[PDB]
Amino acid sequence: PIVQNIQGQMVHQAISPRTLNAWVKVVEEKAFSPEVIPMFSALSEGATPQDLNTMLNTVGGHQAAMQMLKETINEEAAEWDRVHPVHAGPIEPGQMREPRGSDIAGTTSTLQEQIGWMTNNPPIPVGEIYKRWIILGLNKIVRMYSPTSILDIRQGPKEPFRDYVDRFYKTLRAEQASQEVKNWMTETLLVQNANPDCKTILKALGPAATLEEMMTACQG
Amino acid sequence: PIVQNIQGQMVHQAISPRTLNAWVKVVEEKAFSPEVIPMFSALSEGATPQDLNTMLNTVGGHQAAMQMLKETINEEAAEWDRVHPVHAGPIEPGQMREPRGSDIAGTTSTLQEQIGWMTNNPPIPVGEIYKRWIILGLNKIVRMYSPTSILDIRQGPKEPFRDYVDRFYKTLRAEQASQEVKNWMTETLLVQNANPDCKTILKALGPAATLEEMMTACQG
Amino acid sequence: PIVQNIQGQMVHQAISPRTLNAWVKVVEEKAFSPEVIPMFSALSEGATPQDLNTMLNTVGGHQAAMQMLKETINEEAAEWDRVHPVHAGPIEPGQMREPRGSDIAGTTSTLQEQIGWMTNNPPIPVGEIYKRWIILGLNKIVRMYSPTSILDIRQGPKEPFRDYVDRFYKTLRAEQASQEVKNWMTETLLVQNANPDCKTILKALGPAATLEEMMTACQG
Amino acid sequence: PIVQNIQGQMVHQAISPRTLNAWVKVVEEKAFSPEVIPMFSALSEGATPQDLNTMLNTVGGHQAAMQMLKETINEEAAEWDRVHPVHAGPIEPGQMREPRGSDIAGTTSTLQEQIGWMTNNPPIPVGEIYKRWIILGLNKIVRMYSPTSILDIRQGPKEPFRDYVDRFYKTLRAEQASQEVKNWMTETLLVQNANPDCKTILKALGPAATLEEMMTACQG
Amino acid sequence: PIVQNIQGQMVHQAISPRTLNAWVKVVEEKAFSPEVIPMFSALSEGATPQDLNTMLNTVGGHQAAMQMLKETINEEAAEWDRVHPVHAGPIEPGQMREPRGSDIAGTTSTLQEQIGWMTNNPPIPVGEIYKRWIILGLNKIVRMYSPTSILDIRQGPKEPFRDYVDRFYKTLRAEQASQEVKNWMTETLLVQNANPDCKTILKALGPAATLEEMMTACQG
Amino acid sequence: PIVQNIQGQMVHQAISPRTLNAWVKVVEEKAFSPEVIPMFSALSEGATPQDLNTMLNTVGGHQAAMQMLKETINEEAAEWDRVHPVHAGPIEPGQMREPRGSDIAGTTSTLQEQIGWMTNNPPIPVGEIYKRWIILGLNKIVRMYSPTSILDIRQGPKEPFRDYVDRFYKTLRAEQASQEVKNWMTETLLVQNANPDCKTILKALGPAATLEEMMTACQG
Repeated sequence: PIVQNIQGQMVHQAISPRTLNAWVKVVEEKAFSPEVIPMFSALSEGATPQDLNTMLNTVGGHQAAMQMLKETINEEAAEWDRVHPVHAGPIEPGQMREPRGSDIAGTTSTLQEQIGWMTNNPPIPVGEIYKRWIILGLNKIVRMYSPTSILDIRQGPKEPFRDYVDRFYKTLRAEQASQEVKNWMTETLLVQNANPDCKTILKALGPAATLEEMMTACQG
Repeated sequence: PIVQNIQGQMVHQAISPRTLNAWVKVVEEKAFSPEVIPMFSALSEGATPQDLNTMLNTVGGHQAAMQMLKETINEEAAEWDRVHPVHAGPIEPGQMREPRGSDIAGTTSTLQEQIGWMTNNPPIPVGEIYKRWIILGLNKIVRMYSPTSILDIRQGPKEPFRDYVDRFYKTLRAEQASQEVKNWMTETLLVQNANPDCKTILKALGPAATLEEMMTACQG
Repeated sequence: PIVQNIQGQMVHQAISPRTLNAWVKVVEEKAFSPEVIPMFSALSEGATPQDLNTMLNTVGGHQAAMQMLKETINEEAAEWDRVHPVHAGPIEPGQMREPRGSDIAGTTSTLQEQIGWMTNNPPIPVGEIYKRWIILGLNKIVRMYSPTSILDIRQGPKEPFRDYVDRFYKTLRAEQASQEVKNWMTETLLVQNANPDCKTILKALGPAATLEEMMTACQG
Repeated sequence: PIVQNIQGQMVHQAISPRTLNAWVKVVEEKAFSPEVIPMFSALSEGATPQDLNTMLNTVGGHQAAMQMLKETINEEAAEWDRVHPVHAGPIEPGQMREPRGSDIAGTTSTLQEQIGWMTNNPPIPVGEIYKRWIILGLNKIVRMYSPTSILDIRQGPKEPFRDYVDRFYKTLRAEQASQEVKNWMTETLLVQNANPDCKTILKALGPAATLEEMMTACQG
Repeated sequence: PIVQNIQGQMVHQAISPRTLNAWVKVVEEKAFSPEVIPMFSALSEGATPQDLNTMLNTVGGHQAAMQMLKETINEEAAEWDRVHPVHAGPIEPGQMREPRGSDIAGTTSTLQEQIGWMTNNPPIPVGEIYKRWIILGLNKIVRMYSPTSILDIRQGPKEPFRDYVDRFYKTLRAEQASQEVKNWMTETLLVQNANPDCKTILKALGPAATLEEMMTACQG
Repeated sequence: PIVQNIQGQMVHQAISPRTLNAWVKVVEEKAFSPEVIPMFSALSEGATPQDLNTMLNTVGGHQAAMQMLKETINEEAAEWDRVHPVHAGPIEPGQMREPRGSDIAGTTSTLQEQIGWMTNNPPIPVGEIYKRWIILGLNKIVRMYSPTSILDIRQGPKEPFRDYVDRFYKTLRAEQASQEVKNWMTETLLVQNANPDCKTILKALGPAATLEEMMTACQG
C-alpha cells in the first residue's frame, strides 16, 4: 500500500505477508459471508492494483467466483474505454498519459507506472476505482451465494423472533436492491412474515415503532 | 488508527488486521457479555469512524444487535442535528465544514475529511462521540440480551451459592439500574433469595456483613 | 501506560491489544492461581488508573471475586481519605490538587487529571497505590478461593512425596500469613502427614535437617 | 530483500523469520497448486538472489519438482548466456560488469556483487529475471502435477453443477495454454459434461450466453 | 531489561510480555528439560532482579522447586553478606552504598536503586550475580530431578546405539560433575556400558577414535 | 541479533524469542533433513556466536548430533589456532585481543568482547566463520543420518516412480559427493534402477532424456 513516513516524503512500502495470511485464512474459514467484502475493504486500504490482483489470485479454490469477477473487470474496463477516449503522443513531465481500461485493471501495466499515476497532482484514483469494481464483483458473488431469497424467509411456529430477524437481516444484506427500496423492505417484510401473535402485538403497538421496542414487545 | 511518534507530529495509519481478527474471535468466542464493551472501548481507542464502521460491518452473525446499534446511531445523529443548528451559512477559508448527523458517522464523508477534522486546532472529537454512541448502543444491547429480570433470581434447594451469586452479579451488571439502587438491592436480594439454612446463618451474623463473610459463611 | 523516555515525554498510549489478549487468555485458561499477582504486576508495570480499570473490566466470569476486589478498593480508598484529609479553601495557582480517595480508583476523574498528577514535579505515585490495592484484593480473593485448608492435607499410600509437598507448598502460598509462624508450621506439618516409609526415613534423618535431603531421601 | 527508502539506502536486511516460516508452512499445507505462483511473487517483491535461493532451499519434500525447477533455471541461464554473450578483454574502470548466466542463479556470485548490480545507475533487474525464471519453473511444475486431464472431467448424476465447474476451472488454471483456444475449449467443453437437467436448461438458454446465468439457472 | 537507544542515553525498558508468555508456556509445554536453563539465559539477557523475581514467581506449580531455589538464594545471600562487610554513613554523589545480601536478592530493594546500582561506573553486576545464582539453583534442581543416574544407564539388547548415546548424553547433561572430569565419563563409560559387538568394534578401531567415526563403525 | 537502522549506525539487540521458538519447533517438526541447513543459515543470519550457542543448547533431543557438532567446533578451533599462531605478544592500545580457538566460539569470552570484535574497523567475521563451521557440522550430521547409501536405492516391483525418484534425490542431496560425480550418476543410476517397462521405454526414448520427459513416459 501507500504510507507516509514521519517527516518524510511519500514512499511506497512493500506488501505485508501477514495481511495476505489473514486474508487467505479468513475467506476459507468464513466461506462467503456478506461481511467478507467489507473485510476486504479494511485489508486493502490504499493498496495498489497489483496488491489486489495478488490477493485475489492467492485465494485457494472458488475459481468460478474468480472467473465471474474477472469477467466483470473486463466489462468495466471496456465500458471505461468506451466512455473515455484514449490519446497518444509525447509525454510531458509532470503530466501522465490517459489511463486505459487494461491499465486500470493492472494486467498489462507495471509498478512504476501505477506509482507515478497515484502520486501525481492531481492524483488519479486508479486503485480506488479498481477496489470499487472488486467490491462490486464480491457483492455480486455474495448475492449469487444467497441460498434463500429475501421474500422466501418466514418465521416458523417454534423459531424465536431473535433468530428470525437475524436471518432476515442476513438475507437482506445479500439481496439485490437499492437503499431507498431496502428501507421499505426492512420496514414491511419484517412485519409481513413474522409470528401471528407478535404480528398482532406490533399492529397494536404501531408500525412506525423501532426494532428495539418491537423486539421487547414480542419477547414478552 | 492514531499513533504518537517520538518527534511529536502524528500521522494516519490503517487499521491493523490483528486487532480486527482479535475482535472477531472475541465476538465469535464469547457471544455477548457485559465485559465486551470495555474490550471494544480499549481496542478501538483513538480510531477513525471508518475503522469502527468496518469493525461493525465485518462481524458475522447476530444482525439484530447490529440493526439496534445502527438505529441508535441514527437517533443520536438526528438529536445532534436537531440540537445543533447550522447558523453559519458561508464557510471561512481554511476551515472545514461542520460534521452533520450523517458526517459524524462516516456514511457520506471520506477519510480525508475525518482526518482533517480530528487534526484541527482545536481538534473535533468526532471519534470520541462515535465511541460514546457505540458504547450506549452496546449497553442497550446487553440490557436487552438479559435472560430475565433481577427479581426472578432465586437460589434452588441444591444449587450452590457461588454460581448463584455469580449469575446474580452478572445480571446486575447487565442491568440498567443506577449505582444507588444497585447498592441498595445488593444488600437485600442476596440474603433474601439464598438457601434457607445459609440464609438464617447469614442473618444471625448481623446487618454489617461483607462479601468475604457471605462467601465463607454460606459455604460452611 | 506512561512512557518516560527521550524528549517528547508528554505522550499517553493506550494498552496494547497483544498484552490485553494475553491477560484475557491467562485469566480465562487458568482461572485464579497463586502466580496471577506477579503476572498482573508485570503486565501492568507503570500504567494509568484508566488502564487498570480497563484491565479489571475485561475479566471473564467470577463476578463475586470482582465485587470483593471493588469493595476492598472502596474500603481502602475510604481509609486513605480518612487518614489523608483534603484541605479546604481555594487552591494555589499552578499547584495540582492532591488526589482524593475516589480519584485514585478513577471513578470520578479523567485522563488529563491523572496524567498531570503522574507527570507532576514531584510525581505522585497513585498508580502504585492502586496496584497495591488490586494485589491486596487478589490476595484476599485467592485466600477465599482455597478449596482445602492446610490441616486437611494427608499423603496417601500411593501418592508420591514430591507431588504431596508440591500441593502442600501451593496451598501454603495460596494463603497469606506472617513469616514467623510459617517456618514453624511447615516443619510441624510436613514430617507428620507423609508415607510410613518416608516418615521412618525422615525420623532417621533429623527434624532440623534441610528440605533437599528430605526430597532426595524418599525419592523413587 | 533490498530496501529502497529515505536517506541511508546503503542497507541490506536478511529475510524476516515471519516471511520464511509462513512460506514453508503454506507450501507444505497447500502442497502444489497454481495458486502458489502469486503468493511467491508477492512474498519476494524486490528480493536479493540469495533470498530467493534461501526460500527455494527452505522447502521440505517434493525433491523431483525442485530438481525440475533447478534444471529449467539452468537451461534458461544457458539460453541467456547464449543470447547475451560477455565481452572479452579488460573491463572499464568504474563500470560494473554485466551479470553472467550463472551469476543470475547466485551459485558463483556473492552478496556485494548483486548489491552493486542492483544499486547501479542504471539498475540491472537481475532479481526480476530470476523471479521470472522461478515463475516459469513453478508453471512447469503445476502443469506436470496435474492428476486428471481437462477432457476427463464429467459431472456425475449427484455432483453439484457449481462444484463441477469449480473443479473444471481449477484444472484449467492448473494448465497453461494460449487464451485464444481457451475461449473456445471452455465453451465447447463446459456445456457438454453437465447433468441432463442442466444440459437441457443450457440448451434452452443458449450457447452464446454468459456464465453467471448458467450458474444461477441450474442452481439448487 | 536494559537497552541502548539509537544515539541516545542508556534507558531502562520494561518487561517483555511476549517473552514472559513464552517462558511460562515453555515450562509447562517442555516439562522440565535440562535445556530449560539455557532458555532462561537467552530470555533473561540483561534483565533486572525485579524482572527475574517476577518471572520466577509467575510460574505455576513446582512450588517445592521454588522453595528449594529460594533457600539456595538465601544461602548465597548470607554467604555474600558474610564474605563482604557492610558499611554505613553518608552517601556521596556518584558512588553507591555497599550492596547487602537482601539487596542482591532484590527482596528489599526498589527499581530506582537497582537502576542506580546497575548504571554506575564501574557497574555492579548485581543482576549478573543473581542470574548466576538462579542458574546454579536450576542446575541443582535438574540434578535432583534426574530419574536415572549417570552410572545406571546400560545399552540393551535391542536398544539402538543412537538412542543409547542420546540418553547417555542427556543424563550427562543433568548429572553433577566438574568440567574436567566430565570428559572422563563420556570417554570411559560410553564404551564400558555398550553392546558387546560395538564394544569389540571400538576396541579394535582404537580408543582415541572420535564419536562420529565410532558411531559409523558401530552402525555398520 | 544485528539490525541496520536508517541512520547508519548499528547497535546490539537481544535474541528474539520468536526465532528460537520457531527454531526449536522446526528441529522437532522437520526432524533431520537437507532443508534444515538453509533454514538455520537464513534464521541465524547476522547473529552473535552466543546466540548460536544458545540455539544449539536450547534444542530438545538428539544430543548425539549436538556432541558431533561440538567436537567439530573443537577440531576447527584447534586447526585455527594451529595454522594461525600468535606472533604478536603485546597488544596495541585501542585494539582488542585476537580471537583464539576458545574465544571464537564464545566459551570463555563475554558478549562485550564479541561486540567489540564484530564492530571493529575492519570487522572480524567471527560470526561468519562460526556459521560456516556449524554448516559443515550440519552437513556431516545429515550425511550420517542418511538411512541408506545411494547405490542401494532400487525401485521395487510395484512401488511408483514418483516416490522412488523423490527418495533418490533426497538421499543424493544429503550425500557429501561433489557436483560432478552427482551429475554423472543422476543420468545413469536413475534409469538403471527403475521399473523394467519404464526403464525400457526411457532407454528407447533416447540418451538425451530430461526430467519432464522421464516423468511423462514412466507414468504412462
